[PDB]
Amino acid sequence: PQITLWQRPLVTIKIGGQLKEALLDTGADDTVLEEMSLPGRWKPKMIGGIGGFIKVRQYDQILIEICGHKAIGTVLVGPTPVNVIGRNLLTQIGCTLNF
Amino acid sequence: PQITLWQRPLVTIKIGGQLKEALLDTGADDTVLEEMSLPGRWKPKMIGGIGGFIKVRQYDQILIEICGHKAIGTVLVGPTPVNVIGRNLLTQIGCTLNF
Ligand SMILES: Nc1ccc(S(=O)(=O)N(Cc2ccccc2)[C@H]2CNC[C@@H]2N(Cc2ccccc2)S(=O)(=O)c2ccc(N)cc2)cc1
Ligand SMILES: [Cl-]
Repeated sequence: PQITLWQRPLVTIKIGGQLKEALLDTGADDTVLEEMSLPGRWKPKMIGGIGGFIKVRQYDQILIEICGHKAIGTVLVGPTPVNVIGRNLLTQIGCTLNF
Repeated sequence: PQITLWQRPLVTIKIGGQLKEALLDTGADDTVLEEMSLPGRWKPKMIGGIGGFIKVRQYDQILIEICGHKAIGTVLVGPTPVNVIGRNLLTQIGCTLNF
């Protein structure tokens, strides 16, 4: 698909058996989602932007489906105001910026 | 161009006759640049980042070149972690996401 930026590029994802909406975000180094349970080990991390930093839990090697694409990656889980798909997983689906 | 996401999509921009590095950010609705001088009057704007909402200065109809492409639009100025080119100007340069 070619996705326009007239509007936020929102997509549906499946993770931990759950369907969530998330923003395809080239400015995000990492994928970050609102509070949820994920299997496996995790470690704490801090991520920041305008407004400051939040604490998240870093889960590695998590399977996600994004637009029919199956991908594997790191997911940060915490009190974020917006679910985003970051570069770590956009690369895995072959996503590029084009102009 | 076609820009992959293994590394941050940083490009060169020109504004006020100066070259700066900025991040192409499909998660940012709006372009926000580091503190700088711009002509004209500005208006208040609130923008929401991961740590919360902050006040920034809004300048409209500003000339800005992004990776060689000419744009004229709204440029926000404030304590952003990095210069980000948001959807308002990525649309102007004809940028899309593709996979
Ligand atoms: N590692 C890492 C660091 C930060 C984040 S993020 O701040 O949540 N995040 C997602 C987001 C926030 C708010 C609204 C919509 C999307 C970043 C990335 N896309 C926009 C946002 N930001 C730009 C950024 C932040 C840190 C490093 C490099 C760039 S931001 O400063 O919150 C921001 C928000 C809105 C606008 N107009 C401009 C900027 C995610 C992963
Ligand atoms: Cl590639």
